[PDB]
Amino acid sequence: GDVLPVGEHTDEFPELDQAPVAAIAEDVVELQVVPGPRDDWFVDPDILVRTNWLVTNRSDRVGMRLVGMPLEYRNPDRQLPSEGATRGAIQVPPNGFPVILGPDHPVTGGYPVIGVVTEEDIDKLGQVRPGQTVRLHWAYPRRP
Amino acid sequence: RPLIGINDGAGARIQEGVVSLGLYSRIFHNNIKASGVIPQISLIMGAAAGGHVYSPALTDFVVMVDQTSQMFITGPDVIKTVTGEDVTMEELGGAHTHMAKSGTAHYVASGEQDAFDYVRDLLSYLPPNNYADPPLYPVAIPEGSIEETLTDEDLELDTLIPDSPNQPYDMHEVITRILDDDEFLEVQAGYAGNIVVGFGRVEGRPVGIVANQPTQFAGCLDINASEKAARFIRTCDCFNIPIVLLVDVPGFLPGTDQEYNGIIRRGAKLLYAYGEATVAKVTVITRKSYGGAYCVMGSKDMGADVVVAWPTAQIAVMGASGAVGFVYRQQLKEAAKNGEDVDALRLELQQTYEDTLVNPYIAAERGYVDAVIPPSHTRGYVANALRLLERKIVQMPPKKHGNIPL
Amino acid sequence: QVDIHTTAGKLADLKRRTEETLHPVGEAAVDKVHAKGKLTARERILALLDEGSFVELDALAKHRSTNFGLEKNRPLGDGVITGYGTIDGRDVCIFSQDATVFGGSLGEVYGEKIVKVQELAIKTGRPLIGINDGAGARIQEGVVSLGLYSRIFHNNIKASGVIPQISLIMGAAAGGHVYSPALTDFVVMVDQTSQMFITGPDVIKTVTGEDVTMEELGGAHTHMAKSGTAHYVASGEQDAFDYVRDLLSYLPPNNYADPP
Amino acid sequence: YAYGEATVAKVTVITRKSYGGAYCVMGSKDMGADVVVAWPTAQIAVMGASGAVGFVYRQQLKEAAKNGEDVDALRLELQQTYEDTLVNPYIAAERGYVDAVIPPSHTRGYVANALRLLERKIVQMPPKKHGNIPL
Amino acid sequence: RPLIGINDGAGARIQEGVVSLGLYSRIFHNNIKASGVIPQISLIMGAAAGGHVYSPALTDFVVMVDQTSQMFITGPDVIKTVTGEDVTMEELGGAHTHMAKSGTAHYVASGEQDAFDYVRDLLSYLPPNNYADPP
Amino acid sequence: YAYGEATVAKVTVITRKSYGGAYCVMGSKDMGADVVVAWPTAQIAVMGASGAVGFVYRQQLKEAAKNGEDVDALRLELQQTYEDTLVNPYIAAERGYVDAVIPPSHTRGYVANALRLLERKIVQMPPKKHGNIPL
Amino acid sequence: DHEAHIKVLRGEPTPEEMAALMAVLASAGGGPAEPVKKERNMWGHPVDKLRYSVFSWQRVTLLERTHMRR
Amino acid sequence: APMQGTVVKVAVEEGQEVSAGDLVVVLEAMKMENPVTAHKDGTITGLAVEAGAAITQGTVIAEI
Amino acid sequence: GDAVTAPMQGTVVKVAVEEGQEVSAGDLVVVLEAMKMENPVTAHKDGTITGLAVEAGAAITQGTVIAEI
Ligand SMILES: CCC(=O)SCCNC(=O)CCNC(=O)[C@H](O)C(C)(C)COP(=O)(O)OP(=O)(O)OC[C@H]1O[C@@H](n2cnc3c(N)ncnc32)[C@H](O)[C@@H]1OP(=O)(O)O
Ligand SMILES: CCC(=O)SCCNC(=O)CCNC(=O)[C@H](O)C(C)(C)COP(=O)(O)OP(=O)(O)OC[C@H]1O[C@@H](n2cnc3c(N)ncnc32)[C@H](O)[C@@H]1OP(=O)(O)O
Ligand SMILES: CCC(=O)SCCNC(=O)CCNC(=O)[C@H](O)C(C)(C)COP(=O)(O)OP(=O)(O)OC[C@H]1O[C@@H](n2cnc3c(N)ncnc32)[C@H](O)[C@@H]1OP(=O)(O)O
Ligand SMILES: *C(=O)CCCC[C@@H]1SC[C@@H]2NC(=O)N[C@@H]21
Repeated sequence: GDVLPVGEHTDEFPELDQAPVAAIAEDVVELQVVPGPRDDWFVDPDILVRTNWLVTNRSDRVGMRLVGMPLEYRNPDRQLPSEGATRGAIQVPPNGFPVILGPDHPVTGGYPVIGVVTEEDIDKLGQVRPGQTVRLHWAYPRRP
Repeated sequence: RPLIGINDGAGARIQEGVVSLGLYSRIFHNNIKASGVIPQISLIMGAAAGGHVYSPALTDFVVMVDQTSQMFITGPDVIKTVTGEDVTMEELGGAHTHMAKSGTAHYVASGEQDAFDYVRDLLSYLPPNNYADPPLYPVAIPEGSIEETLTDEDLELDTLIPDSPNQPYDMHEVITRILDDDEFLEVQAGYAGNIVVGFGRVEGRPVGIVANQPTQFAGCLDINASEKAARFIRTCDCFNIPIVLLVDVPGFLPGTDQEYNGIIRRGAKLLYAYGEATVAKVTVITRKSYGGAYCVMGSKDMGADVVVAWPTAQIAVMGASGAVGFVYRQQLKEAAKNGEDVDALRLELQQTYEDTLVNPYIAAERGYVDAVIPPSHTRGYVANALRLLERKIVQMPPKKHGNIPL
Repeated sequence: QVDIHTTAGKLADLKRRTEETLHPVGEAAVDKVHAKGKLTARERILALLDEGSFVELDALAKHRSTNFGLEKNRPLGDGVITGYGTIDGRDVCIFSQDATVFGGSLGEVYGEKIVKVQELAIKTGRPLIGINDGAGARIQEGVVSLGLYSRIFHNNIKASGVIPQISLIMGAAAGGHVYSPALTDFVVMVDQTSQMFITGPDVIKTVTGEDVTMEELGGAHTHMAKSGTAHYVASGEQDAFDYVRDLLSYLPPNNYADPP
Repeated sequence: YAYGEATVAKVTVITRKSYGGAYCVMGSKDMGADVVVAWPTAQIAVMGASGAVGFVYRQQLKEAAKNGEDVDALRLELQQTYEDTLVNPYIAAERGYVDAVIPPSHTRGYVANALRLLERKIVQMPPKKHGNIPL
Repeated sequence: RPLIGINDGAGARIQEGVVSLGLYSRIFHNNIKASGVIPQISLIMGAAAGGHVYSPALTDFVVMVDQTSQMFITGPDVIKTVTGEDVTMEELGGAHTHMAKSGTAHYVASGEQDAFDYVRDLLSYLPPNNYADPP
Repeated sequence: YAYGEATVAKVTVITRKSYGGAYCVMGSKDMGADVVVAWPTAQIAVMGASGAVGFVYRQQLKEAAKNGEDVDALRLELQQTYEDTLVNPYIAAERGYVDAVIPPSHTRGYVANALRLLERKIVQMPPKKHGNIPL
Repeated sequence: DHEAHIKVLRGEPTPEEMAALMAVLASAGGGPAEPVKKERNMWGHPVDKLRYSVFSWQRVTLLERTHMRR
Repeated sequence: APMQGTVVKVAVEEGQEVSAGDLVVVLEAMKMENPVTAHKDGTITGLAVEAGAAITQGTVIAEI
Repeated sequence: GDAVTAPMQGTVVKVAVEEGQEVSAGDLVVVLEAMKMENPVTAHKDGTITGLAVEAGAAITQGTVIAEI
């Protein structure tokens, strides 16, 4: 029963009947991740790209919560000074399961960002449903 | 006689000298000689490294096993040394990589037995060589007219096409209904899914199907589909297998990525393959065939032998939305100056253009479509046409070989 | 009517157009043809070919001319019926000219349709039957029709000695219509209802003063006993088709086949 | 037959009339004339205007008589209109049945140049043992 | 004998409709027949759009003029509507893009006279047909 | 495919490296190069000596590492012995995969001789409609 | 007599069971396989589609052989 | 079930008659409780799901 | 059924839970390495781990029962 107004249109007119678009993947989604900045916090960060992550039912517009091989902190008692965050940043809360921030993410985060999905791929996160598999690859060589 | 190679190997045996490279050169030169003479099939069932990869590439069909086989020229350790890219051998050369990305594999078997079963299926369609007759199965042709012999499975085609020109449908619903037993051996099923290519039979005759798939990129042609279909067509033409095209193409896939990667140079491959091919070539047009993609997908002057269209076909230079902007730019300027309801005028003009010209009947009037048929007629029409066209003589200027755009 | 913006409605419209291809100038002209006792161009094909074997090409074609008001009347098929089918189970390509549409005179699209079935026959190596009944070139279209006549004659010369070509003459062939038969291998005429002549009695009278009927000038008896151009003179259209099926029973499909 | 069969270089120069079926016989383009040139005086038509205007403008030229008009003059005006419009090389040139319309003096140059271009030809015909020319 | 096309473009004439597509199909079929038989050269000297681009692609050599010729299948505004990227005709399809990126061009001339010079140079090496010897 | 198919005269001049599969692609003798010559500086090998020695001497390079020896200096000594033994034109000349090893100045002489003699090559492929180049 | 007959190698049926066997086998038996009117028609035979070098021996041992073999 | 989620409530009895617009089940998913609403009057036949069970999209909750 | 079963033939690189631990649907049970990739196995129902029959470093066949409930 909500009523939505339709705005006044510009003078331009629709000149194309349809756009071809690549079909959205049904299960395994593969993403290109820029490494770090806090990838040195972990005992073995390449588990991030070696793991078939599974998307949990907790995923929403604030963030997508994965399960997989736990990531191990190099110093598990180390606290992080809270820092700015962005859509597609892959946080690793101290339980070791990654979270990929969505559009409604808080402006600053409390957990180390192990990587960020490239702008090429962030919008694919917008379509991944719970129960899909995710694979990650480093967008360029991670070296400390 | 067909040659089957089963390939595993860590490339050249490094302790043997350049002799091993001489033997590679001889094996490659034989694959080139045999190219288009005998069916060549490569099974890859392990890591094929270095020179082991180029013989498969020169053979006609590549079958891989989905986790136990890889192909790569340069190993992960050299890639790491030269670029820093830390990659597993499966990510580098795996069967999924060579299907979905590189386009090299033709099939990805779930196991070795499944790979052998697919290779036997392939061999069952091919003749032993480019001059022997193809292996027809015995099929008894029923008597009476095409309209007298419609099955209920044919009548399921009359309701297939969605009413909206833009709602997609699975083209396999056509392919499996016009092929015998619904039997269809798809080739490169995982690669460039906007075009479907593969073998079937029509009244026992082997045929190659090439069909636009509306469910991917709305059926547009792109670089990968153009190469997928071009080599399949040239493989059928080597071995005298008739081709049947199912056309439903809105155009080429727009984008700067396609332009910068060479859609002009590599789309011209499918023109070359179809114009060169001298087998029987039947086109069935289902919905769209626009612009240059009409030329590519089996146009009459590209030497399509029989072209039939369904009532839902749409053969036009471009979609009416784009065409009206040229064809009536005068009236649209006058209406803009007069401050008229320009959008309502554009809708009136567009619906007039669609009703008048975006249909099969203009191409039928000009003889580019030999008949417009009820969709259910398609199986009978295609079979009857292949039976007419089973022998062709076509004159071509004498040449050493063509110069297909690479 | 079913909404044309729907798939079922587009199929109903195709069925409507196909129905309109059976009588493109109205049933009254088919009734005139039957009152004259001749078959229609379609019935000639369906009587010659084996039942249900006829597959029609370019059924929905319409002429493109706008000279002298032709754009006001665009009959479907453009006055010729073209296709293929079987005689005694062997495939043949066929065309049959319809004297009800512009007198059967050859236009541009008419010629393109004949050229199409010629090229199909030459390609596939199958006999070609032509049924001829047309008042020459369609004068309103001008020289385009002469270019189509040249293209048809050139295809008859290409096919000459490659595939068996048979011509049935079943009405008045005037002007250019006479040479394609003369280039084919066998000409079968019907003894009182067909003629061939290059130019008609009125021109012959004007130039020479000879006064002559079309029947004496170019009838089937004249072209048998005098000119030597006809190979059979059938008592009627069924007898002509029976002679054509007899002829085809002796001939191979092409010069690279053995006689059956 | 002989002209359509011949595969040597075939050049056609059209001077004055080329009417009807005799245009088809005498070196028409679609009979495989390699180069067709016409002089300005060429007249390419289905038939002479006096015959065509008896067939076009039919009914119109008889309702003129039923209205009592001087159809004997009207038919001459229709003839002049038909000849001025259609009985010339340019309709065939517009259809590309004549490859060039040339000043008559150009004929020797065009013929020599055409023959020099056409001195080598490949033309391919269906395979046959021999033709069946009308005897 | 060699065939030179000086392609300029703007695609199919939209008012004429499907006949322009059938004529494109015929032109492409002849480019394929001629492929490997006679040397084919395409000079691009304007915005070759749509159907105009496949014929050059089927010819043997494509010479483009640097700042003043373009090739693309589909224009920047349809690209903008689908892909959202803004691009100019020059960036999308200029001679630099078809040399360095797409690999479709064989030469990028500094001007039309330089393009003609390069075409004459090519022809100086190529024979008239595959049955002839190189000069 | 293009090189193996080509039936014109084919000459190869090797100047430094020709390693691995690129030896095969760049005009190897068994691919049907008509004349192969190499400069004194040519280096024809299955792979570069670094990569080759690490593989061929796996036994010694593991054993020395378990002994804790100067494996790096051992690798340099083995690599030098391999480069001096096998990475030269002479093993290919011994196999006859290079027809002559020549002073570089002789290159134009050998090329011109070959091109003058091979202007007609009496060579053929198995009959085919066409090949099936990987596309 | 030198025809190859059907043998009931084991069993001893009655004439009714013989008749049933024969009527089954006789109506199962294949029809006109290898048909009597397999005409020759060399139009567009694949051997004519191949490119042959002007000196190719296959012009003798394939092309001419295939046309002339009867 | 319009999505994968956990059946936090099943709101009706086996065989129970239901009216269009009543609730059959509630699924936790998307960090949100999603109600499942009956689209027609009928009888809840063979209620195949248990409270706290996880289920996958497109599974039948009941026939209607 | 109440059995958690291995979806693939692989090696147990990490056991995440112990018997009598409470678990909720979608909690991690074990990780299997195969083909150089590591894959989670997760609880299908709320309950508590019983019948635990695998250990880190065990290579297990496809369909191996890991635990119940
Ligand atoms: C142009 C082609 C070239 O240049 S070949 C250069 C690359 N060849 C290589 O040897 C390195 C790349 N790949 C490998 O060799 C790997 O072994 C591959 C094929 C990927 C498989 O690895 P994996 O299954 O672990 O085998 P491995 O390394 O333990 O070797 C097993 C036995 O095979 C042998 N082997 C292997 N490759 C070669 C070769 N190219 N030439 C000669 N021998 C080779 C190994 O020496 C070993 O034999 P052994 O156990 O030492 O008796
Ligand atoms: C190749 C060089 C040429 O110019 S050859 C041109 C030949 N012209 C003619 O013969 C004129 C046609 N008049 C005739 O009498 C013919 O010989 C025919 C039709 C064969 C005699 O048959 P008949 O049974 O007497 O019929 P009809 O003449 O009464 O038929 C009149 C209807 O046919 C039409 N028709 C006829 N010929 C043409 C023609 N060439 N071009 C255009 N229309 C033609 C008449 O217009 C008339 O049709 P309608 O009733 O007016 O709709
Ligand atoms: C299968 C082929 C297709 O689908 S082509 C479909 C799209 N056709 C195009 O318009 C080509 C792409 N368009 C462009 O990017 C530019 O407009 C092109 C044509 C390349 C260059 O035009 P430009 O130099 O800007 O001139 P302009 O836009 O002022 O137009 C000048 C006159 O040319 C005409 N014109 C142009 N293209 C066409 C065409 N395809 N069909 C018909 N007419 C065309 C314009 O109407 C205009 O005529 P006028 O001078 O305004 O009377
Ligand atoms: C849902 O579980 C995703 C939560 C993502 C936002 C919250 S806010 C408080 C924590 N701090 C942070 O950076 N992300 C977490």
